[PDB]
Amino acid sequence: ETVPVKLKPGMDGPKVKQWPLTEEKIKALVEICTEMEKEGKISKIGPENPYNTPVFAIKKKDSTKWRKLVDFRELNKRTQDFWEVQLGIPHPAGLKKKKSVTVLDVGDAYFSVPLDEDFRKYTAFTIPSINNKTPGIRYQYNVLPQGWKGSPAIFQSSMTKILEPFKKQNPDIVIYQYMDDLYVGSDLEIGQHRTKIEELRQHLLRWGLTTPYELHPDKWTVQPIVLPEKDSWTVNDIQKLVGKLNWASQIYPGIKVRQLSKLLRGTKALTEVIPLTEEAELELAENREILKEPVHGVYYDPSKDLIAEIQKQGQGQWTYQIYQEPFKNLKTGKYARMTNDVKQLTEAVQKITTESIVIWGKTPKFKLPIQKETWETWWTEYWQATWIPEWEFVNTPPLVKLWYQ
Amino acid sequence: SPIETVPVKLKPGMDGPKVKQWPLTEEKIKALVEICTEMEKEGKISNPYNTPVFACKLVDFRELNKRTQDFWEVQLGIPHPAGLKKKKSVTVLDVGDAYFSVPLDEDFRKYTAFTIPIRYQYNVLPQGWKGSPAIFQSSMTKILEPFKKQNPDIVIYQYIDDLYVGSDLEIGQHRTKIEELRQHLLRWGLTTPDKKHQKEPPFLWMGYELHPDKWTVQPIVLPEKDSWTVNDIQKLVGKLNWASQIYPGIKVRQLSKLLRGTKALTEVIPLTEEAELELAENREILKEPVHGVYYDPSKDLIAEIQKQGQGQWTYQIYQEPFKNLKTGKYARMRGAHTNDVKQLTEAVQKITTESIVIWGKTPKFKLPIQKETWETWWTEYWQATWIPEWEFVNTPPLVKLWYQLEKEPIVGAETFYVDGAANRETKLGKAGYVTNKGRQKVVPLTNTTNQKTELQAIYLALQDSGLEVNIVTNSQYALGIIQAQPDKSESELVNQIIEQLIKKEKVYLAWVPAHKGIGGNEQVDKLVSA
DNA sequence: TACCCCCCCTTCGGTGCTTTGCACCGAAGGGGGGG
Ligand SMILES: Cc1ccnc2c1NC(=O)c1cccnc1N2C1CC1
Repeated sequence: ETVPVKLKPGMDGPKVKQWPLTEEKIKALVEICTEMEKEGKISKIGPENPYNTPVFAIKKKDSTKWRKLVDFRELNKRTQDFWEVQLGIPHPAGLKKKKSVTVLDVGDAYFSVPLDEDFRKYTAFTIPSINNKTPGIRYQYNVLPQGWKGSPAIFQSSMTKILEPFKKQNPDIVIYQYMDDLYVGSDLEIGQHRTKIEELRQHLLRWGLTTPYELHPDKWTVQPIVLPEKDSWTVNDIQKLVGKLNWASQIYPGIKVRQLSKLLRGTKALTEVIPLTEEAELELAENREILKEPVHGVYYDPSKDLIAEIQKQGQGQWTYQIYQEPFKNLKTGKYARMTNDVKQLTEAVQKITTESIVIWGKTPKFKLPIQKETWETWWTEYWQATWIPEWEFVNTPPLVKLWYQ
Repeated sequence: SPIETVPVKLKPGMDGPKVKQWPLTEEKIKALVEICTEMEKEGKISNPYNTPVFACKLVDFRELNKRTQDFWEVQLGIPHPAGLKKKKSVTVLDVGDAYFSVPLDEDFRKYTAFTIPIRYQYNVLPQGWKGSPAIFQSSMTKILEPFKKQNPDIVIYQYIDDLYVGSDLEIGQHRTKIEELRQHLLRWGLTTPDKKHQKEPPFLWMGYELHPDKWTVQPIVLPEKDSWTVNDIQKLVGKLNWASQIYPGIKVRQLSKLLRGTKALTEVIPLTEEAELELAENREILKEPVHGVYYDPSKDLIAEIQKQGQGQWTYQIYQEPFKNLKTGKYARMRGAHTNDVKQLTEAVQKITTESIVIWGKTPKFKLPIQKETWETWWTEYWQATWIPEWEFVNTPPLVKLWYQLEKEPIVGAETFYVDGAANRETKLGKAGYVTNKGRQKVVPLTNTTNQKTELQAIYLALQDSGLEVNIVTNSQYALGIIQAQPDKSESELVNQIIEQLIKKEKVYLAWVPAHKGIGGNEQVDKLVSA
């Protein structure tokens, strides 16, 4: 049968415009959509349809063919009542200590189950044309979409039915599902992990889930903030370090800076060296000790939403902080590429959101340090994931950027 | 005639029309009644609500339009002529009474009800309706899909009623093929003039003269008035913006600078000599016509960028040198502080977006910048940006950063301690500073905000310093502004600060927290606050 | 006593830290091409 789907009480539909595409990512969309329609996946819709959502063509990891990707953020915001309240699932906390998790794609599995007739008038999209030469070919899904938050909810029953045998045979692994993605976590060696992965692939193929790459949550190390070390300190260095222990006072209650100011009482030139007094040295040692200890008074709250800031530290280095309440962080990272500039930001965004899914389970709302037009023009060219977070652009960060040196 | 009808419904929660009857005089009644009865007799047409009568010697509706199912627009964008490929033969066929041929839906036939002050219900799609263009275009493309499926080599564009068909077949062969196009359109009950009434090049479409081998903007006329009002200036600037797409080198910033501070549209404002020179040069470049060229798939797009000054950029997208395809200008002022590299970045991204929507592929830039300058800008900047693929053209003026801040302090240079404390209420501030060598200064200020004094304390320090200087500031606002490395600003104070910073051979800045008693910054508090 | 469309320009509001001022982006007005 078909599970009935409805939006919130008196909730409107997706009205979003499709911004232009390269001619290659339009030829590919035309070919893919003709192939999909010639065997019943999609059906052309008439002018009476008042709702539209964007569409893109990407290339998956280590592949050559193109893959359609339909943005569904607005529809997900409409539908959140149908998934969060109805089928709020629990998140397996044992997935954050797994030795190595593998990610597989199960979006193709959704290409058989039909969709509600009433709801089917919301998943409408259009492939655009070059130069507005012609009106765009429009379409809508018959089968369930891949990218909608309710589609996993609809397919969850069959997913549990298929996964009961494999889970019963071996309970060591942990199974998680987010959108088209399945995360499998095993405490097994990589050599036998590959054999287990291919066995799961065959098991999926037998029951009708055709599927054609590894994270290490044990190797994910948080990055504490650390002060520099030098034998001789000048006035400029003392001034730099003092204010950093003043901004950090808000983050950590145990950072005290009153004796590090004892070295700065009069107007002195920046270059001149200053010796370190005993009380100031004790204060510096105590502050370093507090900085070594982790953040205090923070705890994950699933009711609220996650926020992820990214800052550019130069020479292919980025920092990112995931939290929920200002000056109460839940994580801290450091991405590095040891290429392009937008490419690194795209890859960092993907890594941060994948980690957020693995630990917490909900992707954060990014605060990107990029031009909005530049992002919207370039983000598709380097995006290999099959899902899109929500992002807002931040005009200016505190200037010190104390997170790295 | 046998065209499938798209169903249409009204907006949920309400009903159809409720407009009252509109009786009028009997002079204009019959002149419309006879033709209405004729078009009823032809068979295209055959419930308390009714539609008021409109007489022209024409049916109008607003309540219906506002109480109708919302549609999704079919042609939101207009094809820029630059992207059209060079078709050897072009023909235009204007379909007549197109909205008469398109039928209506059974549900909405009841809702459509016109009653003269005799009542009829529209069995065909009416005109002047919100849903008319989408429905009509969908029906038209449904009709034309079989022909294009059967014949791939021709190209067809449908704009409202007119259809433009291009072909690479010979003139006799093109006429032959257009004959079957005419027959196919006639079969579906749509009229089309014969070969006697067909149009000839140049085709005047949406303000464009179109030829088989070149395109041009329709003759643009500029006003010639001894004095100009607000509306005349606005019309001027609009026409200049419209005409910039093919005529290189047009600036309209000066003219636009007059529209500020006034709101009345009937006022008269004398010009300025800068605006007079603008007009003179615009007329000089607009004196003789120029023409574009049609795109070729086998050639490589190139889009040069050049600077004019004060924030104007021009570009000339072309494929073969000295054979343009498009030109344009960028003059938007994004942000209260910016330099030339940021504006070059914005211009490049705007060009890429336009070339993607028009041509589908990104061109190969030729920017007026050096590789080292770009590199040193991007790596040291807080945000992220990428210019696709560019080569270097040595056409002055070039783009470069004027003053480079130093990462490390400077030996042998003075060290100023600046701040500023201005009362929010009395609007009296005090900008002062001290130096490690003992120099002290304090200046009263009238009618300034709590940030103005702190901002121009750095100006005081720079003015009273030498070539090498270190400055200590206790406000993040001024630090961020100066570190952004601006070249221009809304306020002239920042311009003064930039002018001072350009002179210095080596300048270094440093932030220090305030209101804590840190270093010598606590000393200047006694000089500026009390 | 209409709309709707794309573009370019100035002007007001609301919200965010860049704080009770300044900055920013989206919305409105006005022109251009119209159908
Ligand atoms: C108005 C218009 C819009 C879009 N395309 C065209 C036209 N009209 C032309 O006259 C035309 C001229 C040159 C090349 N293509 C043209 N054609 C195309 C169909 C061959």
